[PDB]
Amino acid sequence: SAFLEPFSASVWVMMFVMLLIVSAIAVFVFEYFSFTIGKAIWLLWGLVFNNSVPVQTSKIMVSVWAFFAVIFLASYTANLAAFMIQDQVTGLSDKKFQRPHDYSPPFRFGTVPNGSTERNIRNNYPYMHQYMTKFNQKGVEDALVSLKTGKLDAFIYDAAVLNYKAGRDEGCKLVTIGSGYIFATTGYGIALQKGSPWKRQIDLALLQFVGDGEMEELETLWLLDIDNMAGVFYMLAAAMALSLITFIW
Amino acid sequence: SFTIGKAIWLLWGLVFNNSVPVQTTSKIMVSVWAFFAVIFLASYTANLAAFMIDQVTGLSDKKFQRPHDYSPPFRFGTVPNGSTERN
Amino acid sequence: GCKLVTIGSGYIFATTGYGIALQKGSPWKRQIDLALLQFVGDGEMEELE
Amino acid sequence: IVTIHQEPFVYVKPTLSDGTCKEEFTVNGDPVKKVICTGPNDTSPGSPRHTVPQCCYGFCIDLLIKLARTMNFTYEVHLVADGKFGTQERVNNSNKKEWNGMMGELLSGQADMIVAPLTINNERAQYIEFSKPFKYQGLTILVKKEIPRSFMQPFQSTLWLLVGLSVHVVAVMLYLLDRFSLTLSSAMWFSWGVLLNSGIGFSARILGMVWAGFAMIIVASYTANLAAFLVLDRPEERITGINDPRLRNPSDKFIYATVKQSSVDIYFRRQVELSTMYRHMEKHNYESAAEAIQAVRDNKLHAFIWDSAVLEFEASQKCDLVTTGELFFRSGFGIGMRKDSPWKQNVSLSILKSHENGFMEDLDKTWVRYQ
Amino acid sequence: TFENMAGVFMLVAGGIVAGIFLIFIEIAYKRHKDAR
Amino acid sequence: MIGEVVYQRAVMAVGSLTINEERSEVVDFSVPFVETGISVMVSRS
Ligand SMILES: *[C@@H]1O[C@H](CO)[C@@H](O[C@@H]2O[C@H](CO)[C@@H](O)[C@H](O)[C@H]2NC(C)=O)[C@H](O)[C@H]1NC(C)=O
Ligand SMILES: *[C@@H]1O[C@H](CO)[C@@H](O)[C@H](O)[C@H]1NC(C)=O
Ligand SMILES: *[C@@H]1O[C@H](CO)[C@@H](O)[C@H](O)[C@H]1NC(C)=O
Ligand SMILES: *[C@@H]1O[C@H](CO)[C@@H](O)[C@H](O)[C@H]1NC(C)=O
Repeated sequence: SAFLEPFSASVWVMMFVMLLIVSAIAVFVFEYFSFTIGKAIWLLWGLVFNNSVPVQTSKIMVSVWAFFAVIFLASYTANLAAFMIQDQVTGLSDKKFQRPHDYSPPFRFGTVPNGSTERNIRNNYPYMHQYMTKFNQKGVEDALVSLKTGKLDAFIYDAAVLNYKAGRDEGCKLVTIGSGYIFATTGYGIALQKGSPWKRQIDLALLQFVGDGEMEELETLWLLDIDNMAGVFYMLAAAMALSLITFIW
Repeated sequence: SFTIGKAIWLLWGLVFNNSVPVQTTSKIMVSVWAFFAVIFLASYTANLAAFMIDQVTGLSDKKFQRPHDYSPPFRFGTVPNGSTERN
Repeated sequence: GCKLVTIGSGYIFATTGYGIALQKGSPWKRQIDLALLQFVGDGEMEELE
Repeated sequence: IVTIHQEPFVYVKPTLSDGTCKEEFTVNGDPVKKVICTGPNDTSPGSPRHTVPQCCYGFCIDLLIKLARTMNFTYEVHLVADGKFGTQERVNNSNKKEWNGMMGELLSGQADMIVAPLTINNERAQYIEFSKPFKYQGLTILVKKEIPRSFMQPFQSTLWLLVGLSVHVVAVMLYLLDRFSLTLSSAMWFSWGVLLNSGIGFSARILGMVWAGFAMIIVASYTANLAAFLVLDRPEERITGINDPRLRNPSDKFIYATVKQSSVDIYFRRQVELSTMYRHMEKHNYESAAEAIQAVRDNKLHAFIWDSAVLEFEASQKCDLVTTGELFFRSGFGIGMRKDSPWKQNVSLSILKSHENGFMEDLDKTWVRYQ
Repeated sequence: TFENMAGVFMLVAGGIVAGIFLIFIEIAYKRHKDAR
Repeated sequence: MIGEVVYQRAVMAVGSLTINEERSEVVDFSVPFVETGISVMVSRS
């Protein structure tokens, strides 16, 4: 959104009611200590800015609220300055993969044939396999160059390889879908022979490596904002509404 | 109007927004100088915010040369039975 | 509290080294020197540092 | 004695018209000792090399004179004709490795004890017995200093049109309200006065109030954006040490290299962990450190790697280069002697005495501590 | 939105509600003294 | 440690000791591996 609650004032209720109550209190105290609406509202809305050209004992005690007004202005400025310092598919569960035809641009996915991904998608998405086979890549280089150019909307491949390519991508324009949204989380392991008298040692060696920190060590060293547009529209709408309210009298 | 009775006052009053005692056509275009004033003030404030984020480093210091001469006494202190005392 | 600070890094009065002391005329001087040079030239010294 | 031309340590400059060292005095007023050196002035191969007797002075010559006075030397200071340190290389009949440069001259008889930025290295110590280091100065990385760093709206410059339209609509609304209850430009002058404080001035009242309230919002947002732009402010970190992510992937856009087969090249060859990046510096090396730093100044080379005692001195002398990285491969200097030299113990004792006393500190103050 | 702004708002509200009450009697006393 | 090394009691001293004139005369030291020296550390706009 633009100039809405996510940008600032997420609750967007307490600040509004506070403004209303302080305006009412200021009007009431000004009336108690010339006009209920002809001067009180004018002063209340004119104290927020220093360019009060038509400004005219009672005002001395009223003016103490200008300190609160300027403190609020400074706090708002500081909050705006501080709150400007700084992946839609979210897996295959969304309708984009299930119903690619619902979107006007056709979806051109990617899977390397004769791999563990095209085999995986067969046993879970039977009809989607035919759609996947329409767009296939010779290897990973073709898929990456197509993604960079735009031939493929998305790429489906092994998580580790995609993460490595994203971490070493030129321009950082390639990224996976967050983390934890793996369609089928598995491992790599090391293949052996059935009944071979070596797995009982290989598994223990791998567990020792991952328990001694060797695995982590091996992994290391190897791999004007939009609010401005909305604010002017909002103020114009408010001004038009006020003009209509005044004219309807 | 006046050469210095109004021009100087306006020039020194436009530099701050809280100009209550501020008063045909030529002055209107000269009034845009407040834009430059506020822009310069904002730039200076931003630069200040950006930039706002012992001994003489050796044995030649006069404090080491004159420990008791200065008002604050010094104790120094070394670990005996080592090389610092010989040094 | 990180309340203790030295005088910079390059203001050492008598910049010397620790090294390892051997007996005078020991035959291990050459081997120790070569091993220390190898450690300094390789990443073992940086890892320990 | 054999020395290599390095600016912080060996100032190699031509002599006067007569052919002797020119008389110079330091800022403190003390005389500057100078020794005549007979090294070849020409550097490019193929030139008519001449062994002209230039004048050599700097940090190392003071230590050499101290050693001469403490041990009765008769030094001649014969500068190396090769003009390179040199560790290991071959040219023809590639079956054996021979030393070239100061090390080769020292090994093949000829020269003697070396007072130079020759560092302590493993293969160098295999054939040459050094002494106690007189300056450690672990080599660092030198980079070009960053040049000093939105007058209008930084982006989405439609704000001018938006505020103009707002001024026009509030002006026409004010005119209509006044008619229902001030001709051509009084309303726009009032709006400009509201935007830029100058003290120039019920439906019209509330309209003006809300317009003036919204007027300050734009300038407040502009000031907030200008203040918050301090986050990036360009000035990205150049290298920050060898063990950084950006040096793990060599790129032809960011070119850096060492000088020759010095201690830096030997260190890179020995540490075989990033050979893909280490091979990058091989193809665009420079003949000398002076040429390398001149290229860096001319923006030819983005980064340069050499001994810290040279890089920091050059950065202090010329305020356009800044070193990056704190320390790595802390290997000291040494007096490169021959294994048959009987002065090893006394040379080491003299070096230790100089370190213990203020002689080394005085030499650093008078030769490496500048503006 | 959080404790800081709510607390400062409560503090300034207490300040203004005390200030109006004190300034009323202050003005009354000033007028009485000037017009005894 | 130096006294133990000198009088045949030990043939090597891996402990952390500096290098000085008197130290280097009785026994011979190898190349240093850690840079040290005289410095001052003191406790604490
Ligand atoms: C190296 O230094 C030693 C000692 O400084 C020299 O040996 C002699 O030492 C005695 C005292 O221990 C002195 O009185 C002699 O004058 C020293 N000899 C000479 C010739 O000065 C040793 O000679 C020195 N070696 C060299 C090559 O200079
Ligand atoms: C995949 O295997 C089939 C086997 O029929 C083969 O025809 C095809 O060329 C293979 N594709 C790749 C990319 O290896
Ligand atoms: C060692 O230190 C103690 C106290 O610091 C001192 O009494 C003793 O004399 C020292 N040893 C020698 C040999 O001086
Ligand atoms: C060596 O120099 C010393 C000066 O300390 C002098 O006393 C001695 O006579 C000299 N010896 C020779 C052989 O020149």
